[PDB]
Amino acid sequence: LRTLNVKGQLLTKTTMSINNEDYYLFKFLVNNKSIDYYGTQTQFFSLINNKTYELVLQYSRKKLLIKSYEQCEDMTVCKSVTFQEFCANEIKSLLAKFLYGFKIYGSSNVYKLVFVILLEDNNGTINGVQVEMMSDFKRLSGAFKNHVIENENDLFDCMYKSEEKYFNLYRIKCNHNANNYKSLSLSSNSQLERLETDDSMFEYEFQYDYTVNISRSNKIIQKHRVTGNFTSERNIYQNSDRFVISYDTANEKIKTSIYNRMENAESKTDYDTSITLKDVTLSQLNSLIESNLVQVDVYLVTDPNNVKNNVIAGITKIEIDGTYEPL
DNA sequence: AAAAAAAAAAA
Repeated sequence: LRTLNVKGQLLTKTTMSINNEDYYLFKFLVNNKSIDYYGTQTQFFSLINNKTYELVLQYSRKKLLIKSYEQCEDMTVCKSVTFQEFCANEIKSLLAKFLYGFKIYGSSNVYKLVFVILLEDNNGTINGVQVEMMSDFKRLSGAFKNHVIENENDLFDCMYKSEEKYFNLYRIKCNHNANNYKSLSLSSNSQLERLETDDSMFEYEFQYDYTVNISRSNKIIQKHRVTGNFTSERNIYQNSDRFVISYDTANEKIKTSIYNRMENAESKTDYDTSITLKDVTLSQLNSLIESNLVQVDVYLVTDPNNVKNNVIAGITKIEIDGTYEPL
């Protein structure tokens, strides 16, 4: 059959079993595009992650296949980013400081990661800003280079031991919505590499101090270790339906809300059951905190000026076994 | 069929 000659960097290898047949597929980075190819078990085992290859491909059974490969060999990340590079929705490689990582409250699959980057005004000044990057479990598992994320506990463990550490963000997409909200996005070929600096880059720590979160409007995200009197009531108002929450961080009493809205494709019975399970699990949280059975972190969308529209972005339970439960 | 921030409610 006809053969295709390509060259590209491997990103991940996956095994999917469907209708009692196993398929080994490799995600390769060719010309800054993620292309999925098929292969055999020898391909699955011999090929290594994050390495370029010279591949020959045969088009068999309506599927591009890998026949032979040659292990070849081959980056620079921008230390900043401009407003216009966010406006154009460009694709960049940044140097960011990881801050927090949590599972969006009430979301089954999506996670949110908080970074500190250097934005640049048209005035030509670089300010360390706080940015949010949402993703799913699959992309987040396949994005951390040199880290094997199998289940959710591994993802949270990587998140917690990557906290306040520097990351090269390869081929991330700089979103910009209709309103002036700028976020980060994780594409198929996007990768996240942890530097393990050992504070080798410390003179720049002054630059990585934030006062504005550019993915939100005059709000930031802050992480609190609940040490005291957690409390959560539920209030169904005429329109809204929110958990009114108070708790006690080592510094401040905090008041907050978790707003509940029914999804379009969500039956009222399923929504009501899910919300009552959320309420039951929140009303048991203070009992677990007091008895030293869990340690709770709350990631909070706080307004630095007026604390009257606080919202809990996420909650994470660290259990005494070491397991992480994303409340 | 965008999605995601912002939303004290209720007189």
